[PDB]
Amino acid sequence: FPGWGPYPPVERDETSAITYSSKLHGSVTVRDPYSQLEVPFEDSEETKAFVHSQRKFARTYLDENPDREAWLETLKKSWNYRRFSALKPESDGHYYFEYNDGLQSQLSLYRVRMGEEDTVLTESGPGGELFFNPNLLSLDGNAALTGFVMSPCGNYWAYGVSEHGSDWMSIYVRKTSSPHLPSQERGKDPGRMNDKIRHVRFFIVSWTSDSKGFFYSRYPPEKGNAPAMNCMVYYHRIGEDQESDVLVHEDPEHPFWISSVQLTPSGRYILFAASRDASHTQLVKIADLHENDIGTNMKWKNLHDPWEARFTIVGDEGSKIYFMTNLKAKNYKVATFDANHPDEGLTTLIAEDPNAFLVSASIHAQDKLLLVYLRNASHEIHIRDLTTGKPLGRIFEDLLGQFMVSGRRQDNDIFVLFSSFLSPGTVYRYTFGEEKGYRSLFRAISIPGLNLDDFMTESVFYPSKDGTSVHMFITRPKDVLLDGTSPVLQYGYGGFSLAMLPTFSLSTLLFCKIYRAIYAIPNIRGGSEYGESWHREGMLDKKQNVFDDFNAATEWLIANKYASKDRIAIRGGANGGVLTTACANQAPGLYRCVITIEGIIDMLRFPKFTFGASWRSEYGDPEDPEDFDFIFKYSPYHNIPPPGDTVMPAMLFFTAAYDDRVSPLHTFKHVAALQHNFPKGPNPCLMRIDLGKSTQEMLEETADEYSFIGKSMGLTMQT
Amino acid sequence: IGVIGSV
Ligand code: NA
Ligand code: NA
Ligand code: NA
Ligand code: NA
Ligand code: NA
Ligand code: NA
Repeated sequence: FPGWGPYPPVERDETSAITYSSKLHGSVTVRDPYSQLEVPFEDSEETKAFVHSQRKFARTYLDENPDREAWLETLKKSWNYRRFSALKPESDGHYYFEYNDGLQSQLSLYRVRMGEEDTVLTESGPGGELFFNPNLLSLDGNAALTGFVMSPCGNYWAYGVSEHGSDWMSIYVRKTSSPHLPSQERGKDPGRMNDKIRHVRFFIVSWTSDSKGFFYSRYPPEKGNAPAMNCMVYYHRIGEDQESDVLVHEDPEHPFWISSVQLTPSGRYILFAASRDASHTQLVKIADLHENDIGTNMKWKNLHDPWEARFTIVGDEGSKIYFMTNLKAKNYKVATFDANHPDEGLTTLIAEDPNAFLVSASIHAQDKLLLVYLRNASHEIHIRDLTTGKPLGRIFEDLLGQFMVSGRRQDNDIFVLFSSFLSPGTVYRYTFGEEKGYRSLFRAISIPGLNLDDFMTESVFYPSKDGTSVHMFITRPKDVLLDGTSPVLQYGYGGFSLAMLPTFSLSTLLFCKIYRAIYAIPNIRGGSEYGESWHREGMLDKKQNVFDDFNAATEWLIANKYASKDRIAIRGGANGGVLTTACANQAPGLYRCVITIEGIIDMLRFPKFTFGASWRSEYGDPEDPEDFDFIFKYSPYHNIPPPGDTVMPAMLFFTAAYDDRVSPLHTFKHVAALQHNFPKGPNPCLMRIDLGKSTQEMLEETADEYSFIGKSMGLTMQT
Repeated sequence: IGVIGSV
């Protein structure tokens, strides 16, 4: 019997079942003996007993490994490096930039008068002026900034704060003349105005051009996991109580629908958008704010037929609005709408690129249209003439990674933050000119604890089960031998058109260095890496393609002697938890360790909790007889293998006790079912629970994850 | 656009 056992007991309800309609079988009665664990922690002693017993059990196993502390100290020392964003020009004639001196809980906002920016981000420190220090907001540094928008006048700054990481927030307002001071004690937000906008679940704030107020989306007053219902658009006037905010839109008929508004840069036109699922399709309306008082008494005109396409404002020129849209263009395009001829529809300005996903369109230096394409699992910046749509060439085409682009239509320059698996963040300045532009290196992030020249990222292609060519990035020390001995950390997502882009994580390079490991990112189907068709081949009845791509990546690494067959660790979060639990179910013999973060695992019950019903466009509708059949085949909660052909890998599940985005019940129920199916291991299945994440929490979680992988795969730390 | 589980 394994010395760490036995598992904490978990009450079973042997009578708890639901009957689902099935095209193949007529109906299927599914038993759920852990259905009680769907009741929130707050509302159930049973759920409390489970969380507390499972938490202590995991904490005992993890803290017994001395490498847990070794990892925490290694991570803490190495993470103590200065981090910053690109400069962002604002309407108060300051550049704003995020800064962390190394080990602060949260990023701080700094600023510098435009023209004095050559004095910031030096050996001496951030320079400029401290504007907003989120660390002041709470005692533990758990209250995070969820977003901010400066008023067009530059006198006001609207910002979102989530208390206790809870994914509910309040919106606050402060004067740009009221920066945080370094002398302020923690626990309070001094210098803010009385404005308090409660009951907000996502930050979307749009100021009017008069800087008198802003549109926002909120919910009825409410830790719980019931469906997110009755999203409403409100307009808040600066200085008033929230009780005075004017209702702009509700749709009582469709409580699951999410709604918001965006204004054109000029502030003249308002775009209403509703979504009814996670798909890139909207119900869309346009109002002319010059013709309307703000409220439910506004003259909405239809932009296009509902549920065919998504529309995002990218600019305006009087009555003409620039849209980034997927209308009959799944990889997105740029089209113009004339609000003066709404029946004439959209005119194409930039045609769909059939081999490249259009991620953003923005206007710079008056009439330069800057397009960011995703092609070959990395960003490309294309410059177009705004008037004709004519190509003016590429910039930064030598850099393969991702870009954050900063700059407005009225600015002749941009700041571009470049990053990859190996580049932690270089800020370039690009200055547009009469014929050609000028590129300069502004500032680079430097990591004192690590020699980036020791590492490489390989670009390879491998065939999946069905012969589809899949691209994979492989990060490793240059001096690791491909002799089939190296451990692997293999990370995937596969869904919702979300690309796994080259992304800097110091933690992952330290895993590669300390364990002589490879870090593998297969660009599996479900993402946008090769365009929207890459998502379509990895969703609904084709979700199995995602798991097969990931499995085939592992087999390819073993076959080509990158990795020992006995040291594969896999990792995945949210939708990525469908990936890790399905792959663990379908090929347990491939994997030695499985890390699941905030996992979606019950593919039948997901629609019943918070935002889950929106994911029916991705996974299918489990209450639909045809969809039920293909979902039930892989639903990881329902497909745990019998012991015997199966040695189950060691498995660590991360979750909070309350989480709005993925209800922790997915992890609660799956951990119980795994422990019950495999009561004697031999490899432990553990739930690591936390009762805008802080640096401290991220490192303590990373130290559990890495020390658990080390223990489970028999790795020695080679410091 | 939507509320998606990521990370
Ligand atoms: Na546990
Ligand atoms: Na809104
Ligand atoms: Na396949
Ligand atoms: Na993906
Ligand atoms: Na990374
Ligand atoms: Na796991």
